[PDB]
Amino acid sequence: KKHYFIIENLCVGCGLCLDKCPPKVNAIGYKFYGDVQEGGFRCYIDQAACISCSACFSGDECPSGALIEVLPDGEVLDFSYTPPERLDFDLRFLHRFHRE
Amino acid sequence: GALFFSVSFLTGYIPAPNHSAILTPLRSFMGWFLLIFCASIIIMGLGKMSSAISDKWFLSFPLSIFVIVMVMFLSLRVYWEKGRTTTVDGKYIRTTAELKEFLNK
Amino acid sequence: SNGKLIALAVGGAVLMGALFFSVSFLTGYIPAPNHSAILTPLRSFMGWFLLIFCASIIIMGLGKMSSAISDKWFLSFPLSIFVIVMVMFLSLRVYWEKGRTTTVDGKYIRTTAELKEFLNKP
Amino acid sequence: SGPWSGNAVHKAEKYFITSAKRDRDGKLQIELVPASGRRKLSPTPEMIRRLIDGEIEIYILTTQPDIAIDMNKEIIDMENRYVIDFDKRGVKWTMREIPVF
Amino acid sequence: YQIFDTEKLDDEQVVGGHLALLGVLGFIMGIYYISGIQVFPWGAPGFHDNWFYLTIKPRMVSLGIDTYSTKTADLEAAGARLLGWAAFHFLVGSVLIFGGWRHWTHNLTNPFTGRCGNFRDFRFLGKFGDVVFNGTSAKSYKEALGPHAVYMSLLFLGWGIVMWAILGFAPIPDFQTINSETFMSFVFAVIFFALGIYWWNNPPNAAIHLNDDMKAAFSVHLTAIGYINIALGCIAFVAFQQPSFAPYYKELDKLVFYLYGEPFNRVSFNFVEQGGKVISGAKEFADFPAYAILPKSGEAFGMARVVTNLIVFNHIICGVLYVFAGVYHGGQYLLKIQLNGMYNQIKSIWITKGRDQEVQVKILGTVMALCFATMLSVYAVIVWNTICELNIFGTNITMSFYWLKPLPIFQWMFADPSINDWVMAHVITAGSLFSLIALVRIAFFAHTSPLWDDLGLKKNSYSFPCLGPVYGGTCGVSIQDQLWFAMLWGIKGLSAVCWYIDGAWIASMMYGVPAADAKAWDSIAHLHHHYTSGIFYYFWTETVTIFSSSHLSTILMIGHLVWFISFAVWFEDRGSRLEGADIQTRTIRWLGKKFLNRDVNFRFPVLTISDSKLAGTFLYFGGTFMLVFLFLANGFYQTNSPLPPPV
Amino acid sequence: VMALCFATMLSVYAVIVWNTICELNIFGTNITMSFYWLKPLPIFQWMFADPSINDWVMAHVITAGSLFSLIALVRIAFFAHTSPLWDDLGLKKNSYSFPCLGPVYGGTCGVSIQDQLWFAMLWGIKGLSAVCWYIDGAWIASMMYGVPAADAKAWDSIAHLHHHYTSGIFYYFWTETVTIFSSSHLSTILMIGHLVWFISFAVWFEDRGSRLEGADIQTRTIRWLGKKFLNRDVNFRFPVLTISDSKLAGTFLYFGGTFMLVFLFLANGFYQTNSPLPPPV
Amino acid sequence: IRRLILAFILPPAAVMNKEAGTIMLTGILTLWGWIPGVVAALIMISKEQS
Ligand code: BCL
Ligand code: BCL
Ligand code: BCL
Ligand code: BCL
Ligand code: BCL
Ligand code: G2O
Ligand code: G2O
Ligand SMILES: CCCCCCCCCCCC(=O)OC[C@H]1O[C@H](OC(C)(C)CCC\C(C)=C/C=C/C(C)=C/C=C/C(C)=C/C=C/C=C(C)/C=C/C=C(C)/C=C/c2c(C)ccc(C)c2C)[C@H](O)[C@@H](O)[C@@H]1O
Ligand code: SF4
Ligand code: SF4
Ligand SMILES: [Ca+2]
Repeated sequence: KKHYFIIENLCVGCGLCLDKCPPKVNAIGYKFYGDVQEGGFRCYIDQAACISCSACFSGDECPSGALIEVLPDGEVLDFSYTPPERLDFDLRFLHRFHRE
Repeated sequence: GALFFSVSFLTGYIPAPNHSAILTPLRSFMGWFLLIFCASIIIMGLGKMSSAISDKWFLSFPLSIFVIVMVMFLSLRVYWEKGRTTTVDGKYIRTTAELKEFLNK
Repeated sequence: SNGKLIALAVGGAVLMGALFFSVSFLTGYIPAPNHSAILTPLRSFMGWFLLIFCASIIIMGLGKMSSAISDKWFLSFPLSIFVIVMVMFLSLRVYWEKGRTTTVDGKYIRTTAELKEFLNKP
Repeated sequence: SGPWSGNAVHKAEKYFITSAKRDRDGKLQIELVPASGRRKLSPTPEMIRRLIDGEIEIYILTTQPDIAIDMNKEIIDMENRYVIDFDKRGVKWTMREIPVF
Repeated sequence: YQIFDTEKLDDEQVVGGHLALLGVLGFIMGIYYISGIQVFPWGAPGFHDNWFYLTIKPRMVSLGIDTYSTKTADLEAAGARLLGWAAFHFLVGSVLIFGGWRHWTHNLTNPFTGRCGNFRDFRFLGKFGDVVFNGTSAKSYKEALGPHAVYMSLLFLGWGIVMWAILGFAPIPDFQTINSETFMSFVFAVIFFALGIYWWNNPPNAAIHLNDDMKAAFSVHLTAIGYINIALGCIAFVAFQQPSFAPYYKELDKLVFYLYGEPFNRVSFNFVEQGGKVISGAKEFADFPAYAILPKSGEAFGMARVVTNLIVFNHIICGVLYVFAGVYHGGQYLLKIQLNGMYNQIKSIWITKGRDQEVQVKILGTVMALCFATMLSVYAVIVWNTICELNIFGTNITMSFYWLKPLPIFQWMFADPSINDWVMAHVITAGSLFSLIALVRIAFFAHTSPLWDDLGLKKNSYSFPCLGPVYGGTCGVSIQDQLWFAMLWGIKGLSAVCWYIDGAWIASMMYGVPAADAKAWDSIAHLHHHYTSGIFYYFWTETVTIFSSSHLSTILMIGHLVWFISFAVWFEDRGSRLEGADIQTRTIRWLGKKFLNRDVNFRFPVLTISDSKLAGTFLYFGGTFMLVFLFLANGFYQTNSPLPPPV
Repeated sequence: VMALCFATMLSVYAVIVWNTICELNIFGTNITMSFYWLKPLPIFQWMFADPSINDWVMAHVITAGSLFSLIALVRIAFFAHTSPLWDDLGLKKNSYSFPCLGPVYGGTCGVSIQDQLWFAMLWGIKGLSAVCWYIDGAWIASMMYGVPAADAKAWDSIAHLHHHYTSGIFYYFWTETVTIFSSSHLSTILMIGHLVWFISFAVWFEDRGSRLEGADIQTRTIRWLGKKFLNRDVNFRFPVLTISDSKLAGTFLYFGGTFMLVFLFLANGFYQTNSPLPPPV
Repeated sequence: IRRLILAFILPPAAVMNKEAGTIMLTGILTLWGWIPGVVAALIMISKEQS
């Protein structure tokens, strides 16, 4: 179903998702490579322990986008809702407000 | 508790005049324990406040602040300090010229 | 090209000096009992810059000290401080405080008894 | 104005290669989906143009029904770095949940 | 600390909360008025002087409610007047709190008729709303601006009537008396009436607000009102020092103020409080009853400038805090609209024009470059002046920036133009720039920063203490953390304000020091006013009098404790505290069980880094400014007699 | 260690604050409510000259500070790799200098050996300053002994002190700076030490992320300005100290800046006269 | 001629053509070193447009 995962490539090991995991579940854990300041520490979801409660992902807490949700049909969601894509331009008026 | 008064029995100290050698350590430890109790009450009561403060009060809490500050000033006047220093004779000094006059006295 | 970096830095310092001089003329102030109004603003600007420059070069040199420090500095680091400290002490004797500060006569006030006898001149 | 459109962490909109099936035997079953998760697209030539231009960023998850290894063009001289075509590059997101407790 | 969030409350709830707070504040005003009663209406001696009433005594005597007259007669009358006005404030505050409860509970049913009016649709005051509004603001704050302007016009009009009749100050044009405040009260009515009508007929538009904007409008208006407070502080400083205000602020110096906590007539140890009490022992100063609060002349205390400084710094601190809070809450709104995606959909300059990250970077870089330049200039000037006055490196005061007065075109702002005023202006600009670095970071880098958009990270939670040691450390990167840093940076501009208004010589750290040429500034710079000692020696001189007061000494100790307690939470110690608190829990458990069979099942709580930063900044600010209160409440202690040359 | 430290610290600090309150006569408490009767016992009096509450507070403050720093030293000794909490939370300390783990479990700042050393130094600043103020002749039993307010200047009379101590804790700064300001070099040390000490806050405070995010802006501003009005020049990155290096530098600055000035306390003078003042009747 | 005089009274109004950052900088310049410094800013930028 939900089957929330973490992209180890992008995790920064902040742990903002770990605190949301229910205390007994504790599926999310810390994996250390070395030299914490160099980014060795990372986040992993033990899929066996996960109970698809959505607390980790629905929190909107992942800064890197590593925390993803694979929908039952299958689609990776990096966020609960990404902002719409826009074609932007600076509206500078001609005469009155912001000329040129 | 009653350790400090035994300390006072030891640690030979010349008691200050007109103060009992027993009650002076009693007063000292009394104030010590009063400070400890006041700190404990402050910490635990503010913990309970943070745990219990919610949208349900919305005015009884400001009204509690109002009543406590009102009684602060009320105790300032009634119990702590009485009258604007008046004078042993009774005259009040309210100008700098009168204060200078009494300085000349 | 770092020539433009130094050009901009020296131009900025020169412009600071010129601005200080110009505003010193603008700001109406009695110069001093003796000192002039042409040199005093420049003395203040010299202090200003020398301070900023000394702090900047100290920061930069200590950063490069931390960058270049190695085991090969075994004798380079300690002895250097030694010499600088030595120089400092010598600079105290020959430049800053030239003597022991005896009286004008040269009586070498060196005990509290004679200090008491001295401070109470008749 | 570009960091505030879409997810702010991906300068180029990211497209995970979610589903691919060998049964259709054409590999058109490769079904790219953006991180937003609202368009089950396909690897069309326009998507190829976007990928080469750098506008998009196609990615692959490790924990999934296998997309196509050596069946969708693969470079294995180094660690595998799957490519739709040699000029393309599908950077595989690595996902170590099973190897670690 | 988020229970009364804007989202949690609707417009009627906010109306009711503000109304109930106005009532509470009216009760506080009555309390202060009663605290100001030196002699009771019944004859007996009254309350001593409190800063809470010495702050408003000038204004009260301006309105005739209080009197600077010193006889028991007419001071009894002033006390009766203060009691009457305090009772009026009490009852009106009761009514305001009743209305606030009704609005907060939405039970806007008339107790007499029972008709339940609608916040959305309501005729104002009856027929007046029909004449003017023709029907209420169906919705929208924009349609509410005009009605609020009309309400403020009616407030101005009512104050004009009250001062004309109740307080007996007729409307007279001349601006040297309270009478003009009546005149202008009517003027600003018509203005804030007419404009209101205009804004009712032609509403204004800033579409960022009006939509889901209790926080957004609150932020903008809080920043605006913070600048209003800063302007009010400057105006108060200028005006209260003008001759027209001397009858109400300079005449404080002629009075003697018995303030709580001031020196009390001491008594020997062998003292018995019976009858005359003379036989047992001797009181410190005779002619005053034992333990009585001794008189303090306003001339020495400088109560004119003390009260002026207290009011001015109150408004300045409140305004700076309000600016910082407005930028913070606006940053919270910005982050919300960035997360939900409305940021790109806003079509107003206040959001669109800084949409580009390039312009945000350029803005913050310009602010940072100006801050570096101005801070370096002022600090070089100050340290060089210190090097000169202390004669360090062989220097002397002649090399200091005594020549660097503000230009003749800018000396109007300053009574005695010297290098002190130059350093004041430039230090204020530099502190403003410093705090603006953090404020601009909140404004722009609320959801993503150029480092973070390069580093592939986004700021979501608006309170997250960090993202960890990734990239060498991500401490204090939320907008809340930037607000805390902005407050800790504005501490310094606010200090500069305090030290300037209390008479300090902030151009050098060691003015008035008994060393080298520190006491020569008055001769070389040709100063008229003898500024209070310099930045480092100002502590000493002001503590000469802080230490002489038991109450001010208590404040000193308490604020210092509060300040240094802040490091336990601000320092990078949270993990150490958590580990130690686990050890504390285990210690309590086993020690208690061995000492007492009862089990504990309780844990010592450790603040999160977010709460740690919150409490740490609160404590830092609290200690710092509870002590600035000592600086401003010791006395002005700046005399108009320059010190001769040291030699 | 924690319990002994809590007991000693709470008792001695309560003694100090109570003596301060009685000094100031705050809450109406005259000086006789103070612990003028707390003196070193006739068994341990020989360790001190003029035994009084100052000596008792000295001994207990030193014990409390030693046990305080010993909390961190013992944490270094034992909880170098695994702590009971870090074991329960299933985490390992793989380095002596690792700053933290992250915003996990509410924060994990300063859990390493190096950070515990820094906290040990910061805590032992108190014991060392107590030593300095005892040796230069201060009244550490109260905050404002010798203050010209209330009954404080009656201490010598109430405690029968044979020597006049320079001042209480808070008043010690003032009375011992009367002579620092009279000296130019000591004033330079004062200013420089305070500069160093408060600059320690830039790194010790939880602000590394802010400084990093701002150094990015500094780099970009340098490039843009060096390209715009300076012509055709762009390079250089503004470095920012890591949290480990930030903590190290902050501890160095803190310790030096506080002990750049303790030297001033000890180098301005003993100033502990042996003529006790009369009562302030 | 309107732009330069409006600039000498209202420099940021003159640089209104320029980017919002430049307009804010010119406003700050009015605030600090009013006229001389900010008049310098406006003349530099306007002459640069020329
Ligand atoms: C400190 C620096 C900033 C500041 C920083 C923050 C931060 C940080 C936060 C808020 C939050 C809020 N702020 Mg703010 N804000 C400032 C100024 C203001 C002002 C103003 C005076 O004009 C207002 C109206 C607000 C309004 C608000 C709300 C929109 C919101 C929720 C508050 C509430 O429910 O808290 C409930 C608690 C309160 C009532 C305040 C605490 C005071 C107590 C209850 C007062 C009475 C007791 C006693 C007298 C004093 C306290 C100490 C005693 C020992 C008990 N801020 C100051 C100047 N603000 C929070 C929010 O959720 O943001 C979305 C939040 O996280
Ligand atoms: C002077 C004009 C100021 C202003 C001054 C204040 C002050 C001051 C306060 C508020 C408060 C509130 N303000 Mg406001 N407010 C302004 C404009 C706005 C606007 C708007 C423009 O539409 C909005 C939406 C708000 C929003 C709000 C709410 C968050 C809150 C009222 C709800 C209520 O009382 O909860 C029900 C809550 C209660 C009645 C409990 C109150 C408890 C105590 C008595 C007060 C708590 C806060 C603190 C002690 C006050 C500190 C002031 C400092 C001394 C600087 N403000 C401007 C910027 N506003 C209050 C609030 O709750 O702050 C957190 C508050 O105290
Ligand atoms: C101090 C009193 C409080 C207060 C307390 C009450 C009480 C109590 C009641 C209401 C009722 C109502 N309030 Mg109210 N309310 C206040 C301010 C407001 C404001 C505002 C202008 O910001 C709004 C939007 C409202 C909204 C509303 C309406 C929905 C409703 C009246 C319907 C209507 O046709 O009435 C026409 C008149 C109104 C719109 C009232 C406007 C507010 C005036 C100032 C109330 C004054 C009451 C006071 C005792 C008399 C003094 C009059 C002197 C001339 C000063 N109130 C004032 C400041 N409100 C009333 C009700 O339900 O009416 C059917 C009601 O009984
Ligand atoms: C000027 C009158 C008001 C004001 C009214 C508003 C309004 C209205 C809005 C904001 C909003 C915001 N305000 Mg404001 N605000 C003021 C003071 C400030 C100060 C400050 C310390 O001076 C700061 C840091 C902020 C910060 C902020 C942000 C939280 C937010 C914009 C984010 C963004 O993306 O901007 C993008 C960046 C910019 C648009 C940069 C350019 C600035 C604009 C074009 C106007 C000012 C410059 C002007 C032309 C200068 C030259 C002439 C001089 C006037 C002499 N305000 C004063 C008190 N503010 C918005 C928000 O969302 O509120 C919650 C909002 O709706
Ligand atoms: C209730 C009484 C007071 C007190 C009264 C005194 C007095 C008075 C003196 C000391 C002395 C000492 N106390 Mg003690 N002491 C208190 C609390 C403590 C605590 C603590 C658990 O917090 C500790 C660790 C200490 C430790 C110490 C040393 C600092 C000092 C050196 C000799 C020694 O210990 O001799 C005794 C040593 C032991 C019995 C074993 C080790 C220490 C034990 C754990 C605690 C000793 C205090 C004990 C309660 C004293 C009993 C004597 C009373 C006068 C009846 N005290 C309490 C608050 N203590 C002496 C000192 O040097 O004075 C300058 C001294 O004369
Ligand atoms: C008055 C000031 C201080 C204390 C009081 C104190 C007390 C204390 N601290 Mg602290 N601290 C600083 C100030 C004070 N820290 C500073 C300025 C820094 C910046 C570096 C700092 C830093 C760290 C780190 C990094 C760690 C700790 C801990 C830790 C404790 C847990 C157990 C213990 O140590 O008990 C030993 C400590 C005692 C029980 C102290 C005895 C009470 C006192 C006599 C009186 C209390 C007065 C009161 C605070 C005033 C108002 C109260 C009321 C009226 C509202 C613990 C009770 C840590 C632990 O949990 O591990 C042991 C940990 O890891 N810290
Ligand atoms: C004298 C003491 C201080 C500075 C000097 C300074 C300088 C500075 N700081 Mg600081 N700081 C504190 C003290 C000082 N912080 C404290 C006590 C706290 C505890 C809360 C604190 C905290 C934060 C946070 C949280 C952040 C920052 C930043 C940030 C800057 C980058 C941007 C800027 O301000 O440029 C504007 C340029 C200036 C500020 C530099 C002009 C120098 C002047 C002439 C004083 C010279 C000082 C000394 C004489 C140098 C020795 C030379 C020789 C003897 C070896 C930046 C230059 C941050 C940024 O990068 O954000 C954009 C950020 O996020 N901080
Ligand atoms: C505390 C002293 C400052 C030191 C602060 C350090 C600066 C950052 C240093 C990096 C910090 C760091 O982290 O790393 C250190 C790293 O160092 C090294 O790398 C280098 C890049 C080579 C260092 C050299 C940098 C530079 C050349 C030196 C510094 C830059 C300089 C030149 C600073 C000074 C600039 C100036 C003087 C600023 C001020 C200039 C602007 C002013 C005054 C405005 C005037 C206003 C005008 C227009 C008119 C005014 C007016 C008005 C308004 C109205 C009316 C009237 C009448 C008037 C006159 C190693 O390689 C690495 O190993 C090591 O790590
Ligand atoms: S969905 Fe729930 S149980 Fe599963 S990893 Fe996320 S928070 Fe833990
Ligand atoms: S030191 Fe503390 S605040 Fe900084 S990144 Fe580590 S856990 Fe977060
Ligand atoms: Ca000494």
